Amino acid sequence: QGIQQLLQAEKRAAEKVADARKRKARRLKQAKEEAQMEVDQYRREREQEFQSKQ
Amino acid sequence: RLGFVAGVINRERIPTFERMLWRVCRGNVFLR
Amino acid sequence: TEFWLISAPGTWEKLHAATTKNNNLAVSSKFNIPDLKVGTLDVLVGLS
Amino acid sequence: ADVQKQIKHMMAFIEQEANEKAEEIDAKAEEEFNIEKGRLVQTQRLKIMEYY
Amino acid sequence: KQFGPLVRWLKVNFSEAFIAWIHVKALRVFVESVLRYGLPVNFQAMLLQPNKKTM
Repeated sequence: QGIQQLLQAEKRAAEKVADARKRKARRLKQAKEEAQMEVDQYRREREQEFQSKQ
Repeated sequence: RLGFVAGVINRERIPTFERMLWRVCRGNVFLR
Repeated sequence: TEFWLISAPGTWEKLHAATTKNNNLAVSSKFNIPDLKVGTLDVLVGLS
Repeated sequence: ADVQKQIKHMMAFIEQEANEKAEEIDAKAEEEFNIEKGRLVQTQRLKIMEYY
Repeated sequence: KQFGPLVRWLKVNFSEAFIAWIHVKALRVFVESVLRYGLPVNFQAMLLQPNKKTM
């Protein structure tokens, strides 16, 4: 009567440690494609210094 | 995450088994 | 000289003052302790 | 009565482990955030420096 | 010459040693009070004071 209560709270914790996987990895796919803003940024800084030399 | 082990013990030692288990584990255990 | 050291959780922090009502036994001062970080079970028992 | 106390102390423990071990991953989700962004900006900048 | 430096070495160290001896008791009473008793957030803390020949 308590063992069915025992594992289902632990089974809730299995989704809570899965929430750590769906937050860190979601941050990681975000961070890798936020580094493509670095691509669009410095190409502007390129054409700033490649027009005064052109 | 984990937490299973089961086995066999004689019936004549079960009362002193659960009392010694309650003492050295300091609570936090479930025995049925 | 000996000393004694007992904690009694279960207000309940007025019930230790009811143990100060046992004036024949001890004086029963507080010794307040600040909170420490929790966040473990396994190496916590191994710590003891 | 006593065994219901021993359960609920452990139910506090298993959710405390779930709250803590997610938090070290949450600390890993921030510490690996600032060093992978700082690295991939550099490897982008090293490529454009050769193109510079 | 060394007697003065000896007693001032004992007085600063054993005072630090005895303070460390109390601090390991505060750690040891912090543990096992969350095991024998519950942990909603924190155990209800109190301590005591000595007794002779009514112990």
